Amino acid sequence: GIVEQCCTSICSLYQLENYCN
Amino acid sequence: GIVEQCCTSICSLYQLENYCN
Amino acid sequence: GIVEQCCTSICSLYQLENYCN
Amino acid sequence: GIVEQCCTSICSLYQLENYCN
Amino acid sequence: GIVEQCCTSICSLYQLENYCN
Amino acid sequence: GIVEQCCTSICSLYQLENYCN
Amino acid sequence: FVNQHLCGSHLVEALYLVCGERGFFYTPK
Amino acid sequence: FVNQHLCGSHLVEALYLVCGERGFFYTPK
Amino acid sequence: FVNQHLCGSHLVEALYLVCGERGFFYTPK
Amino acid sequence: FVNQHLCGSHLVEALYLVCGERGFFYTPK
Amino acid sequence: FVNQHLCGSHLVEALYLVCGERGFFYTPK
Amino acid sequence: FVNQHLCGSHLVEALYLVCGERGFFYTPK
Ligand SMILES: Cc1cccc(O)c1
Ligand SMILES: Cc1cccc(O)c1
Ligand SMILES: Cc1cccc(O)c1
Ligand SMILES: [Cl-]
Ligand SMILES: [Cl-]
Ligand SMILES: [Zn+2]
Ligand SMILES: [Zn+2]
Repeated sequence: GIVEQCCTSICSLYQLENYCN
Repeated sequence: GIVEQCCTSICSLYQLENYCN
Repeated sequence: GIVEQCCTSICSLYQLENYCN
Repeated sequence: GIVEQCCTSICSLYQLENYCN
Repeated sequence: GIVEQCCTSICSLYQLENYCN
Repeated sequence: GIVEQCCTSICSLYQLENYCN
Repeated sequence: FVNQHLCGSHLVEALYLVCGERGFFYTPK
Repeated sequence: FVNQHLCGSHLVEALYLVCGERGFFYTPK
Repeated sequence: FVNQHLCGSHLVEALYLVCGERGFFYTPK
Repeated sequence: FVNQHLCGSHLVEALYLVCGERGFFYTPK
Repeated sequence: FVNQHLCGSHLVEALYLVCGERGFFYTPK
Repeated sequence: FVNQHLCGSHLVEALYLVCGERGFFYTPK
Protein backbone atom coordinates (compact mmCIF):
# COMPACT_ATOMS: atom_id res chain seq x y z
CA GLY A 1 0.00 0.00 0.00
CA ILE A 2 0.84 3.65 0.53
CA VAL A 3 3.18 3.19 3.48
CA GLU A 4 5.28 0.63 1.55
CA GLN A 5 5.29 2.77 -1.60
CA CYS A 6 5.76 6.28 -0.26
CA CYS A 7 7.68 5.85 3.04
CA THR A 8 10.41 3.81 1.31
CA SER A 9 10.51 6.35 -1.51
CA ILE A 10 9.20 9.86 -2.10
CA CYS A 11 5.94 10.00 -3.96
CA SER A 12 4.95 13.08 -6.01
CA LEU A 13 1.52 14.64 -5.76
CA TYR A 14 0.58 12.53 -8.86
CA GLN A 15 1.60 9.27 -7.26
CA LEU A 16 -0.31 10.23 -4.14
CA GLU A 17 -3.42 10.99 -6.18
CA ASN A 18 -3.85 7.24 -6.85
CA TYR A 19 -4.83 6.71 -3.25
CA CYS A 20 -7.63 9.25 -3.50
CA ASN A 21 -11.32 8.45 -3.81
CA GLY B 1 -0.18 38.27 -2.36
CA ILE B 2 -0.84 34.66 -1.50
CA VAL B 3 -2.68 35.48 1.79
CA GLU B 4 -5.19 37.81 0.13
CA GLN B 5 -5.69 35.33 -2.64
CA CYS B 6 -5.72 32.09 -0.74
CA CYS B 7 -6.87 32.87 2.82
CA THR B 8 -9.99 34.76 1.73
CA SER B 9 -10.81 31.93 -0.74
CA ILE B 10 -9.54 28.42 -1.19
CA CYS B 11 -6.80 27.96 -3.80
CA SER B 12 -6.41 24.98 -6.06
CA LEU B 13 -3.04 23.29 -6.20
CA TYR B 14 -2.78 24.89 -9.65
CA GLN B 15 -3.30 28.36 -8.20
CA LEU B 16 -0.77 27.59 -5.43
CA GLU B 17 1.85 26.79 -8.12
CA ASN B 18 1.92 30.53 -8.88
CA TYR B 19 3.99 30.93 -5.75
CA CYS B 20 6.52 28.28 -6.69
CA ASN B 21 10.05 29.40 -7.61
CA GLY C 1 -20.27 13.91 7.78
CA ILE C 2 -17.25 14.51 9.96
CA VAL C 3 -16.91 18.22 8.96
CA GLU C 4 -20.49 19.08 9.93
CA GLN C 5 -20.12 17.15 13.12
CA CYS C 6 -16.64 18.10 14.17
CA CYS C 7 -15.88 21.51 12.64
CA THR C 8 -19.05 23.16 13.97
CA SER C 9 -18.38 21.61 17.42
CA ILE C 10 -15.39 19.96 18.99
CA CYS C 11 -15.34 16.15 18.86
CA SER C 12 -14.00 13.89 21.56
CA LEU C 13 -11.51 11.23 20.57
CA TYR C 14 -14.40 8.82 21.14
CA GLN C 15 -16.58 10.65 18.64
CA LEU C 16 -13.66 10.76 16.17
CA GLU C 17 -13.43 6.93 16.36
CA ASN C 18 -16.71 6.83 14.42
CA TYR C 19 -14.69 7.66 11.34
CA CYS C 20 -12.16 4.90 11.85
CA ASN C 21 -12.21 1.94 9.44
CA GLY D 1 10.96 10.49 29.78
CA ILE D 2 8.67 10.76 26.78
CA VAL D 3 11.37 11.16 24.14
CA GLU D 4 13.17 8.01 25.35
CA GLN D 5 9.92 6.05 25.60
CA CYS D 6 8.02 7.13 22.52
CA CYS D 7 10.71 8.07 19.95
CA THR D 8 12.44 4.69 20.36
CA SER D 9 9.08 2.95 20.15
CA ILE D 10 5.55 3.90 19.12
CA CYS D 11 3.31 4.86 21.97
CA SER D 12 -0.50 4.49 21.73
CA LEU D 13 -2.84 7.25 22.79
CA TYR D 14 -3.10 5.44 26.19
CA GLN D 15 0.64 5.44 26.74
CA LEU D 16 0.75 9.10 25.80
CA GLU D 17 -2.01 9.92 28.28
CA ASN D 18 0.44 9.26 31.16
CA TYR D 19 2.30 12.41 30.30
CA CYS D 20 -0.84 14.51 30.61
CA ASN D 21 -1.72 16.75 33.54
CA GLY E 1 -3.46 31.87 30.01
CA ILE E 2 -1.72 31.40 26.70
CA VAL E 3 -5.00 30.94 24.72
CA GLU E 4 -6.51 34.22 25.94
CA GLN E 5 -3.26 35.97 25.31
CA CYS E 6 -2.19 34.42 22.05
CA CYS E 7 -5.36 33.26 20.26
CA THR E 8 -7.14 36.61 20.57
CA SER E 9 -3.95 38.38 19.38
CA ILE E 10 -0.77 37.21 17.75
CA CYS E 11 2.17 36.59 20.10
CA SER E 12 5.78 37.27 19.31
CA LEU E 13 8.28 34.50 19.88
CA TYR E 14 9.40 36.60 22.85
CA GLN E 15 5.91 36.58 24.33
CA LEU E 16 5.65 32.81 23.68
CA GLU E 17 8.83 32.30 25.76
CA ASN E 18 6.73 33.18 28.82
CA TYR E 19 5.27 29.71 28.60
CA CYS E 20 8.62 27.96 28.45
CA ASN E 21 9.70 25.90 31.48
CA GLY F 1 21.72 25.33 1.84
CA ILE F 2 19.16 24.83 4.58
CA VAL F 3 18.51 21.14 3.97
CA GLU F 4 22.25 20.34 4.17
CA GLN F 5 22.72 22.52 7.25
CA CYS F 6 19.63 21.79 9.30
CA CYS F 7 18.59 18.23 8.34
CA THR F 8 22.07 16.88 9.11
CA SER F 9 22.10 18.84 12.36
CA ILE F 10 19.55 20.68 14.48
CA CYS F 11 19.40 24.38 13.87
CA SER F 12 18.18 26.81 16.57
CA LEU F 13 15.69 29.54 15.82
CA TYR F 14 18.72 31.89 15.40
CA GLN F 15 20.37 29.69 12.80
CA LEU F 16 17.07 29.42 10.98
CA GLU F 17 16.67 33.19 10.96
CA ASN F 18 19.53 33.45 8.42
CA TYR F 19 17.31 31.96 5.77
CA CYS F 20 14.67 34.63 6.29
CA ASN F 21 14.07 37.61 4.02
CA PHE G 1 -14.35 28.03 2.39
CA VAL G 2 -10.99 28.31 3.96
CA ASN G 3 -11.95 27.73 7.56
CA GLN G 4 -13.34 24.36 6.70
CA HIS G 5 -10.13 23.46 4.80
CA LEU G 6 -8.19 24.37 7.87
CA CYS G 7 -10.44 22.38 10.22
CA GLY G 8 -10.14 19.37 7.91
CA SER G 9 -6.45 19.37 8.01
CA HIS G 10 -6.47 19.03 11.77
CA LEU G 11 -9.28 16.38 11.70
CA VAL G 12 -7.21 14.12 9.46
CA GLU G 13 -4.22 14.41 11.70
CA ALA G 14 -6.46 13.53 14.66
CA LEU G 15 -8.07 10.58 12.86
CA TYR G 16 -4.61 9.35 11.95
CA LEU G 17 -3.67 9.20 15.60
CA VAL G 18 -7.00 8.02 17.04
CA CYS G 19 -7.63 5.25 14.53
CA GLY G 20 -4.12 3.81 14.46
CA GLU G 21 -3.83 0.55 12.58
CA ARG G 22 -7.53 0.57 11.57
CA GLY G 23 -6.84 3.62 9.41
CA PHE G 24 -9.73 5.94 8.60
CA PHE G 25 -11.82 7.50 5.94
CA TYR G 26 -11.99 11.14 5.26
CA THR G 27 -14.90 12.40 3.20
CA PRO G 28 -15.35 16.23 3.22
CA LYS G 29 -18.72 17.96 2.73
CA PHE H 1 8.37 1.71 13.96
CA VAL H 2 8.47 5.36 14.85
CA ASN H 3 9.88 6.47 11.51
CA GLN H 4 6.97 4.86 9.78
CA HIS H 5 4.44 6.42 12.16
CA LEU H 6 5.99 9.87 11.48
CA CYS H 7 6.01 9.37 7.68
CA GLY H 8 2.37 8.35 7.80
CA SER H 9 1.34 11.53 9.49
CA HIS H 10 2.77 13.56 6.56
CA LEU H 11 1.26 11.11 4.03
CA VAL H 12 -2.18 11.73 5.28
CA GLU H 13 -1.64 15.49 5.26
CA ALA H 14 -0.56 15.23 1.64
CA LEU H 15 -3.53 13.12 0.59
CA TYR H 16 -5.79 15.60 2.36
CA LEU H 17 -4.34 18.30 0.14
CA VAL H 18 -4.15 16.34 -3.09
CA CYS H 19 -7.49 14.59 -2.88
CA GLY H 20 -9.49 17.70 -2.01
CA GLU H 21 -13.29 17.24 -2.09
CA ARG H 22 -12.86 13.66 -3.31
CA GLY H 23 -11.66 12.49 0.06
CA PHE H 24 -9.68 9.33 0.65
CA PHE H 25 -9.28 6.18 2.69
CA TYR H 26 -6.14 5.72 4.67
CA THR H 27 -5.30 2.05 4.96
CA PRO H 28 -1.71 1.45 6.11
CA LYS H 29 -0.53 -2.10 5.28
CA PHE I 1 -15.05 25.78 20.43
CA VAL I 2 -13.24 24.59 17.40
CA ASN I 3 -11.33 27.74 16.56
CA GLN I 4 -9.64 27.66 19.90
CA HIS I 5 -8.72 23.97 19.40
CA LEU I 6 -7.17 24.91 16.13
CA CYS I 7 -5.26 27.87 17.56
CA GLY I 8 -3.95 25.64 20.35
CA SER I 9 -2.55 23.15 18.02
CA HIS I 10 -0.40 25.78 16.37
CA LEU I 11 0.61 27.34 19.76
CA VAL I 12 2.01 24.02 20.97
CA GLU I 13 4.00 23.57 17.83
CA ALA I 14 5.36 27.11 18.28
CA LEU I 15 6.17 26.57 21.96
CA TYR I 16 7.95 23.37 21.02
CA LEU I 17 10.25 25.28 18.72
CA VAL I 18 10.68 28.45 20.79
CA CYS I 19 11.35 26.75 24.10
CA GLY I 20 13.73 24.08 22.84
CA GLU I 21 15.44 22.13 25.57
CA ARG I 22 13.56 23.99 28.35
CA GLY I 23 10.34 22.37 27.15
CA PHE I 24 7.06 24.10 27.93
CA PHE I 25 3.74 23.87 29.59
CA TYR I 26 0.48 23.99 27.82
CA THR I 27 -2.61 24.70 29.88
CA PRO I 28 -5.76 25.53 27.82
CA LYS I 29 -8.60 27.74 29.10
CA PHE J 1 -4.48 38.74 13.29
CA VAL J 2 -4.41 35.20 14.39
CA ASN J 3 -6.59 33.68 11.71
CA GLN J 4 -4.23 34.86 9.05
CA HIS J 5 -1.25 33.39 10.97
CA LEU J 6 -3.07 30.12 11.07
CA CYS J 7 -3.97 30.19 7.37
CA GLY J 8 -0.35 30.97 6.53
CA SER J 9 0.94 28.02 8.34
CA HIS J 10 -1.15 25.70 6.22
CA LEU J 11 -0.30 27.60 2.96
CA VAL J 12 3.42 27.05 3.52
CA GLU J 13 2.92 23.39 4.11
CA ALA J 14 0.88 23.23 0.89
CA LEU J 15 3.45 25.20 -1.10
CA TYR J 16 6.13 22.89 0.21
CA LEU J 17 4.32 19.91 -1.24
CA VAL J 18 3.04 21.49 -4.46
CA CYS J 19 6.28 23.15 -5.49
CA GLY J 20 8.61 20.26 -4.71
CA GLU J 21 12.13 20.75 -5.94
CA ARG J 22 11.39 24.26 -7.28
CA GLY J 23 10.87 25.43 -3.71
CA PHE J 24 8.70 28.49 -3.11
CA PHE J 25 8.50 31.95 -1.74
CA TYR J 26 6.33 32.96 1.09
CA THR J 27 5.67 36.66 1.54
CA PRO J 28 2.83 37.50 4.02
CA LYS J 29 0.70 40.66 3.79
CA PHE K 1 19.70 14.79 16.63
CA VAL K 2 17.33 15.82 13.90
CA ASN K 3 15.29 12.62 14.01
CA GLN K 4 14.62 13.21 17.65
CA HIS K 5 13.67 16.85 17.09
CA LEU K 6 11.19 15.74 14.37
CA CYS K 7 9.68 12.98 16.54
CA GLY K 8 9.20 15.45 19.36
CA SER K 9 7.19 17.78 17.22
CA HIS K 10 4.65 14.97 16.56
CA LEU K 11 4.75 13.92 20.24
CA VAL K 12 3.63 17.27 21.37
CA GLU K 13 0.87 17.36 18.77
CA ALA K 14 -0.35 14.02 20.04
CA LEU K 15 -0.31 15.06 23.69
CA TYR K 16 -2.20 18.20 22.70
CA LEU K 17 -4.90 15.97 21.26
CA VAL K 18 -4.91 13.30 23.94
CA CYS K 19 -4.66 15.54 26.97
CA GLY K 20 -7.39 17.95 25.89
CA GLU K 21 -8.47 20.47 28.56
CA ARG K 22 -6.12 18.84 31.08
CA GLY K 23 -3.07 20.25 29.38
CA PHE K 24 0.43 18.88 29.78
CA PHE K 25 4.07 19.64 30.43
CA TYR K 26 6.58 18.80 27.79
CA THR K 27 9.90 17.95 29.36
CA PRO K 28 12.27 16.19 26.92
CA LYS K 29 15.06 14.33 28.76
CA PHE L 1 14.95 10.51 0.32
CA VAL L 2 11.90 10.36 2.52
CA ASN L 3 13.72 11.43 5.68
CA GLN L 4 14.84 14.55 3.93
CA HIS L 5 11.36 15.29 2.58
CA LEU L 6 9.95 14.94 6.14
CA CYS L 7 12.65 17.17 7.68
CA GLY L 8 11.96 19.82 5.07
CA SER L 9 8.33 20.00 5.97
CA HIS L 10 9.26 20.93 9.57
CA LEU L 11 11.97 23.33 8.33
CA VAL L 12 9.51 25.35 6.42
CA GLU L 13 7.11 25.43 9.37
CA ALA L 14 9.93 26.74 11.52
CA LEU L 15 10.95 29.44 9.06
CA TYR L 16 7.31 30.45 8.80
CA LEU L 17 7.34 31.02 12.55
CA VAL L 18 10.77 32.58 12.85
CA CYS L 19 10.63 34.84 9.83
CA GLY L 20 7.20 36.28 10.60
CA GLU L 21 6.18 39.24 8.41
CA ARG L 22 9.58 39.19 6.69
CA GLY L 23 8.74 36.05 4.79
CA PHE L 24 11.30 33.72 3.26
CA PHE L 25 12.36 31.77 0.21
CA TYR L 26 12.61 28.04 0.48
CA THR L 27 15.28 26.73 -1.84
CA PRO L 28 16.30 23.14 -1.03
CA LYS L 29 19.71 22.26 -2.54
C1 LIG M 1 3.86 14.18 0.55
C2 LIG M 1 4.62 12.98 1.05
C3 LIG M 1 4.66 12.73 2.38
C4 LIG M 1 5.33 11.66 2.86
C5 LIG M 1 6.01 10.77 2.06
C6 LIG M 1 5.95 10.98 0.70
O1 LIG M 1 6.61 10.02 -0.04
C7 LIG M 1 5.22 12.04 0.20
C1 LIG N 1 1.54 10.04 18.49
C2 LIG N 1 3.01 9.71 18.49
C3 LIG N 1 3.89 10.59 17.97
C4 LIG N 1 5.22 10.33 17.96
C5 LIG N 1 5.76 9.18 18.48
C6 LIG N 1 4.89 8.28 19.07
O1 LIG N 1 5.51 7.17 19.61
C7 LIG N 1 3.54 8.57 19.12
C1 LIG O 1 12.95 23.81 13.54
C2 LIG O 1 13.75 22.75 12.83
C3 LIG O 1 13.12 21.89 12.01
C4 LIG O 1 13.81 20.93 11.35
C5 LIG O 1 15.17 20.77 11.46
C6 LIG O 1 15.85 21.67 12.25
O1 LIG O 1 17.21 21.48 12.27
C7 LIG O 1 15.15 22.68 12.89
CL1 LIG P 1 8.86 13.67 10.67
CL1 LIG Q 1 -5.84 26.20 11.67
ZN1 LIG R 1 -4.28 24.87 11.56
ZN1 LIG S 1 7.22 15.07 10.79
